[PDB]
Amino acid sequence: MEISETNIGIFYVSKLLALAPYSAKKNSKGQLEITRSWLFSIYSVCLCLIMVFLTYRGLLFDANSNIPVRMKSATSKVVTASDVSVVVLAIVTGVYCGMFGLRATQELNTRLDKIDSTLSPYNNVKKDRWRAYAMATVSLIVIGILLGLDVGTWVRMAQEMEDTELNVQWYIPFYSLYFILTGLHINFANTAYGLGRRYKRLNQMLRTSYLSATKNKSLLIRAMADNHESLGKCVRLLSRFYGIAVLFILVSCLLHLVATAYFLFLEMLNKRDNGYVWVQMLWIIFHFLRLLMVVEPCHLAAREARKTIQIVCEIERKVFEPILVEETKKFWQQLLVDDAEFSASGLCRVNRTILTSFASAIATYLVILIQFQK
Amino acid sequence: MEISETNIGIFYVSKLLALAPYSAKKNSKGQLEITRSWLFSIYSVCLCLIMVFLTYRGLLFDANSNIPVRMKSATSKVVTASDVSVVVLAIVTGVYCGMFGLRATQELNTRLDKIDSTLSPYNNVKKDRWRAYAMATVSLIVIGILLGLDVGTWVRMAQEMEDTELNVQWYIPFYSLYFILTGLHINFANTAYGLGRRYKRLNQMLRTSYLSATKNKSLLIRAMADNHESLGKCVRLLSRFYGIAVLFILVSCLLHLVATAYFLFLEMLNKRDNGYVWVQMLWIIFHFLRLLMVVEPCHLAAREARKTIQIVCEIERKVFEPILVEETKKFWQQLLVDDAEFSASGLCRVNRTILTSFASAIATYLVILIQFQK
Amino acid sequence: MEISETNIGIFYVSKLLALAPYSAKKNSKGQLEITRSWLFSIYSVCLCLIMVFLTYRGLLFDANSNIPVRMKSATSKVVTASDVSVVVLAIVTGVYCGMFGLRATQELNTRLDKIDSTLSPYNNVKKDRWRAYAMATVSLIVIGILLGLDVGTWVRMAQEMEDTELNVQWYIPFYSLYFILTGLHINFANTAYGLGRRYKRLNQMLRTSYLSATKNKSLLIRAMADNHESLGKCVRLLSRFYGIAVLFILVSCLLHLVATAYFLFLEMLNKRDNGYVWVQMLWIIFHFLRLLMVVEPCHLAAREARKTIQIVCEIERKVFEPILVEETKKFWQQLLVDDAEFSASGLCRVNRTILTSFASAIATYLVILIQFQK
Amino acid sequence: MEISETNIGIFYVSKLLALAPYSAKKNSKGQLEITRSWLFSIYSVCLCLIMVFLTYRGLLFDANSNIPVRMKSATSKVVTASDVSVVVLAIVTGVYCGMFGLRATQELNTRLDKIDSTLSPYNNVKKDRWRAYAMATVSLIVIGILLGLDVGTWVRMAQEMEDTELNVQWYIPFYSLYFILTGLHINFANTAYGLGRRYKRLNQMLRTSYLSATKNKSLLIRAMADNHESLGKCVRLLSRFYGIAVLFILVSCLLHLVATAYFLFLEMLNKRDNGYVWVQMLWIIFHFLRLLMVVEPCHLAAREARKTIQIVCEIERKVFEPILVEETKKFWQQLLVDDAEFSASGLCRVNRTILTSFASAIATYLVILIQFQK
Repeated sequence: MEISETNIGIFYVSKLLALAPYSAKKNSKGQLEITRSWLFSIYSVCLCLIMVFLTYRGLLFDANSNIPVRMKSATSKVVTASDVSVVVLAIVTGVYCGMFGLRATQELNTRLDKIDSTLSPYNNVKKDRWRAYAMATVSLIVIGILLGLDVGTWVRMAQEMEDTELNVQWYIPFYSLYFILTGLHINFANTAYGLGRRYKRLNQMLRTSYLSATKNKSLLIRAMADNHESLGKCVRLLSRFYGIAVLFILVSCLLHLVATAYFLFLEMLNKRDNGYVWVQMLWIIFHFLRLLMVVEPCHLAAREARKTIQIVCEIERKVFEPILVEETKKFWQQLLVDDAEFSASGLCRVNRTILTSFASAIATYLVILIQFQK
Repeated sequence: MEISETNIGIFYVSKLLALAPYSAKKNSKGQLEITRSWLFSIYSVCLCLIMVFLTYRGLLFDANSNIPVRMKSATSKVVTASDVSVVVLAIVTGVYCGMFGLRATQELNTRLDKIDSTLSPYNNVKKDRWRAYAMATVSLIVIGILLGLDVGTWVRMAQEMEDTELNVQWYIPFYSLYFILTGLHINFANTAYGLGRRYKRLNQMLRTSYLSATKNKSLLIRAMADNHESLGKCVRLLSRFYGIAVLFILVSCLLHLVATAYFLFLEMLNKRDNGYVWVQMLWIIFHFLRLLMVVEPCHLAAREARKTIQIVCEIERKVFEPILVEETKKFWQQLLVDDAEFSASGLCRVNRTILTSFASAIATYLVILIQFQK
Repeated sequence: MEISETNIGIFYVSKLLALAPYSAKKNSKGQLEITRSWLFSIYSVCLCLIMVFLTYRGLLFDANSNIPVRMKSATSKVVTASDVSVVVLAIVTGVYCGMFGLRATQELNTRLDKIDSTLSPYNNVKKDRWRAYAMATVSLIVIGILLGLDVGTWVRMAQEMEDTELNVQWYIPFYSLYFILTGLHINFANTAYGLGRRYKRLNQMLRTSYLSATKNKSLLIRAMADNHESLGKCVRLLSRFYGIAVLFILVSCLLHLVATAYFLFLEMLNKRDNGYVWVQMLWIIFHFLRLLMVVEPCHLAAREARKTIQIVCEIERKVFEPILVEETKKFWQQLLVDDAEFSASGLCRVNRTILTSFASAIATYLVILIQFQK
Repeated sequence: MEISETNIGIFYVSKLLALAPYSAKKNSKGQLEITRSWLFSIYSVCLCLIMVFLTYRGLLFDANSNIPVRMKSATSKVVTASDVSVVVLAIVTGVYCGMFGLRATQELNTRLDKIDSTLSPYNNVKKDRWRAYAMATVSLIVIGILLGLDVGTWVRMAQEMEDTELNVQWYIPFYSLYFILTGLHINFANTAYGLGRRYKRLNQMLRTSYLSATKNKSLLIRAMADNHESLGKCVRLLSRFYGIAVLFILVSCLLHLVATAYFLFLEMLNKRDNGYVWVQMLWIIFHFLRLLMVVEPCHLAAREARKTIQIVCEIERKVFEPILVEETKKFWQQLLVDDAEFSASGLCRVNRTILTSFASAIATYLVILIQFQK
């Protein structure tokens, strides 16, 4: 993942949420270096293990209690256990990916520094820092308000329907796991959006340099080809770093969307208190936004990477210089055999098409379920 | 979208249906220009908002009425609300796409003028105008008769089963929204069919120029390559202009097809009045024709664009001139890395394959639903 | 479709089954020519219309009879009507494709003659004639015995459970339509297998000419490239000729497989007479064999066409002659941008993958249906 | 399949499990040769036929017994018969593939020897032998303990719920068929992993030779291209050898996963003895491990084969030698048109994506089934 000064605070968040057991330090001549932090690695492992144990322990006491409010019937038990276990699995996979991703992180950061060295005019450090910090703050604030509203509505329903603080305490670890999941989403989205921005800047450089002395252009094209290859390598590195984590995040999004939609439709049919309906609608919106935060950056990066070949062809059709058109032909040959789609550890390609697939499931699972009640 | 004299009347229809908030005016030396029309933009926004509010208000009064004829039971309420809301969503998305699509429209029209300047022998202005006007008139006439028949059968059923004009008045806005949807279909089909026709004309020029003095052919091949690239850019521009609108139109087609088929099968099982059966069959035919009007032009354009590479290869195998065969090799290289499939904002590729997918859903959703009644 | 002497009898069968309204006649200097036969065209149209009317009339009298044996309950009526109508639709589509496919047939036959002129050593006229006639005879014999067994078991069940010859007479037209469908399958399989055989012969020529004086090889490679392009054009011509017919044939295969499997499982659960079980098993085998007869030739042709590029690359790596390696490079360039997959009028690609898709449906439709009985 | 000294013992296992009716013998000057073993071929055919007959006979006596413990109800009969028949089908297909795969085996082994002759520095004979023998021993030990545990829990349940040794004897042949299936998995995994290892070694050679006198490098690149083509041919040979067997193995994995998950959920709902729950969980883990053992090697080989083009491009961008860059261009041209994905006899491509598809089924089949109980 990306560790840059412009979004250094992001890294700190990832370090505080048991997802970045690393330490970043400038050396003498610039050059931030990322090394393993044994203290923070131990802290992250212990925190993840303790929190998973705590949430499962709370679930087990809720099931083995003389008055349950969320376990209750067998189907409710199964749904709640599946949801909690899916979140737990996503959290554990993210912590594991951050645990053994030191070498990939250093390689990606070195490649990103090398790439950003060339694209000096298009840096926009202030704008990128502002956007990244705004995204992180917005996501954290939204998840905080949503967790507060959920706990408030749950305590309200348990109070109207008397020994509820114990259940709330048992269920707090689930909410902290949701916080960690939000942090994981923030980290992955930041890295993928950085890759997409660098691809867009490369395309803009290629467009400006030729649509709007020959040796400067020759090594410019050479550096552009090198940067495109390095960006492809960075995409592959991010895939290796976060593939299984993103796969389990997508599984979590699908499961939560289906379960929340089914519960919302059932509650609307039963015509119960509207506050739970608003809470469920907010949860649906949050899950859809999570799915978008995962899918959109990968699709944007893949689309921006594939456009470079058209600009290269247009450049080729507007060159009367032989060594530089030879370099352009080499660039076109390199781009023809190239991929930049983020792969969830090979199981699927992460782009907007995933959304369609999810719909094709979310509808089907609903059609079997929604009308089975009646 | 396309704004040309040959189908200028089409644009007027799109302007009258709150879908084209633009003004087209010739300047001095030919050259139609498209500019933003503030009056018509405000009119379109106000009309869309007022009509959506009116149809939802009619639905809400129908639900909160002492005698409902379309809301009634909970499942009927859900089906009717989903259908109306889907049409509303498609209408709103189309109006939004036309609202903020000024720059794309001007770019597409300038590119189309540049392309059509080269293909002077193959213009067929009278034929294209006749076909476009016939398509628009046929679609409007069909939707008018269908809406009249639907309102007639609904008023007949409500009269035989007494205070019905109020419900008809409440439901008129739904029919006007259907009119706007038909206009949106007409506009998109016109643009996509124009792109397909231009691709076919380019292919015919390439076939005729070589299957049936060398510098004329050299710049002819250069202009053909430029026109093919510009047509690809126009396809991408149309995708950017109408992607989300086409996606929601496809969702509308699928939902309406499934709902109408289910209702028709249920009515046939109940063996009720046959007039409603004929009305439902007409609605099914109309929805299928809408789906075809969306899918067929995109598939035709994609197929016609992909054929150019075969003609280019055949030309390459029949050339003994070195600079022009070099140009032909450049054309082949450009065509090899090229796409022209219309994408519904990246979620799916719009071609005839979509039909198959729809069947794979329409059957499944029916199998779960049709036999669940018995 | 293919009209050659080696399988001329096949054409006669297609002429007798209202599928080939053409007349083939040698001219003076060899050169069979295919022309429109007005008498046979009128005969085919009248026979198809009369037979469709007869089968639907028999179905309608069976439904409106005081004792039905196949209509009976509403679900049985729906299943029988859907099956009969699907067969009718496939028959009508095949007759329509043969009705307006004169120009495609002549073009395909001329291209096939031109191709076969080059591949003189690999002709095997006796072997191809024997195989084609054996396939046609086997298919006709199998369908005859299956229809006889089905009518025998139906008359036996109606006799044990008395005025049955009337129902048998009403249902005979369905069996004649099955005969026409078998003829359509034979025709399509013959054409596709001929295309695949020609592709294989081209590949064998390419392998033998180089793995086992230079101008002979140069024009040999030129003729091989021309023949490959012509074979691709022939595949596209067959697609244009039989796309919608093959699509409806595949729909028929899927529907019949699902319905027969469901009926067989229901009968086995009810533990009724075993003779109907054997008849249903034979029908399942026949439907699977029909699906294979449609899918396998297209997949074989597509696989054999795609292999040529590997042989061309191997030839390129073993050539020290400059004009002929230039020709080989042109051949490789032509093969790189090329497709030969049979497309069912653009809706789907016909290959073995279709089988998988069918399973993914046949299982699902069964899971919803088989366990719904219990 | 692969017959090498490093894993010669593996072959012996495949010979003892009626899957490798061959005999491997060194000739005078090295060069192991594989010939048909008539004695072992007859033994394999007889053993497979006798074992299939024995397991079906045991099933039939269990069904026609005055006290059944696994047939019982109709749905239990159907599930057990389908599972046993699926295992039988996989076993028969594997034995048939090994029966008529002599020529493919010799061709693959000769090609593998030719390839391994070039990659002399990267041999790791001890490591490969250790890994292969460890994999075989681990798989056999796991299946042995699982079969023992299953028979123990079945005899325990039948004893607590008395004439059980007869049923255990009737069901032993099913367990021996499971042993044969495990052997088939071991053989296929060994061959595919060998292909993947050779691809990885080729990539490592290409990386080392250039990232870290010119004629040596020229014939080195030539030999690398030859080895890559031969590895592709070996992948195609393995596909031809084991396609239908792998397809039926995948069908077996899907069916067993779905059935075991459904039975486990039903048992957990019924809250019966936990020992059967642990046994079912172990069976689920084993089926998932089988599916991984089939899918992972093919995906790894396909991924390692596709990476060579990037290394070739990087080499091309770092060469100032004209004949060798010409050879590199030829290598790039060969790699551009090339595939190495294992195909299950054309029906599907075997990679990690299959897993996703399986989930998309396993969920759906469960959603229809799991909640239908309640």
